[PDB]
Amino acid sequence: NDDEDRAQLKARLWIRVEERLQQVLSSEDIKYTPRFINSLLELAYLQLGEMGSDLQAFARHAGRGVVNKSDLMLYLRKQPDLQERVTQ
Amino acid sequence: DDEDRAQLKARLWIRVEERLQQVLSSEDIKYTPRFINSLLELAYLQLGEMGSDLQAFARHAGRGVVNKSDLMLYLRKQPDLQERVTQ
Amino acid sequence: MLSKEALIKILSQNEGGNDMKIADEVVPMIQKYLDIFIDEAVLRSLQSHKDILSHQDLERIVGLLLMDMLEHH
Amino acid sequence: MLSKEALIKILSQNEGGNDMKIADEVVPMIQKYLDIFIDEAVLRSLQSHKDINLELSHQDLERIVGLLLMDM
Repeated sequence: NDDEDRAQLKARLWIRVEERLQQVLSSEDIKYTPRFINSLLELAYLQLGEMGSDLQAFARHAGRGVVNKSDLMLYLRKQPDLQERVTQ
Repeated sequence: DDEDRAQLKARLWIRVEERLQQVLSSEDIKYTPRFINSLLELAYLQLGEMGSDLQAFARHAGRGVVNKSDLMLYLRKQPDLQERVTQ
Repeated sequence: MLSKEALIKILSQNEGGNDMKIADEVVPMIQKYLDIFIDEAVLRSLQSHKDILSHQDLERIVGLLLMDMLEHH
Repeated sequence: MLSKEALIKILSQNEGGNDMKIADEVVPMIQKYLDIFIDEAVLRSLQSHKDINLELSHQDLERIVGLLLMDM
């Protein structure tokens, strides 16, 4: 029941990654392999896990059971650029 | 306030030197002046990064005072250090 | 864009039982972080082959992406 | 061991008018962290100098500290 969830997650993530490749590229007919996108998908999945772990620890730190903007802002405290772009 | 950096580093060197001579079994192996300088700056800057994080974590929790949970959060990914630092 | 409840499950991948909860406000922000992260990964990958897209392209730029991203400056 | 006075001032280097406030039981935890930090730096620097190759520099430490820079 949980293996099916994981697989559909990685599948839907894979679709967003595809939608991102095609836009960002093009304008410059470019090559990319099924192994490249697969690796990117995996990396984006883990990266999301890493961040989620942090946000959860940050919400908990303040005694909340729900992740805040302030949690995201804290996670991105050393990244004023991401802080700006991610806002709207 | 570059004058404060020099005054505080001099203090830092006292313990740094103690530790250099310590695990050295009191004078056995040489250190260059560059190595001493680098270690000092590294110690001084890391303490500054951590303090800054400790303060942000305390403020995130709506406190004005840094407490144990802040340090533990800072050390979240190093369970061994968390223990060592309390023992 | 992507989903809203799928992000929750991916963000929670490392935690035990019940999924984490996220403010409606923060969902679009994580969505943007994701897109940026993918965009950065591709452009850096593409700049790596143009200098010097394979499994190797991504691998060459990966260490720096993570330092620069989720993290610092 | 690094006096509580210095430590608080060093931890506060990057901000504020007045220094940060730290609970009493946390100060000796940071003092110990500091002892560990410099002990790791040195002992790793020593080990690096042995792997590649009595006298340590710029370079034994540089080699041991990660992709952190804090300068350039």
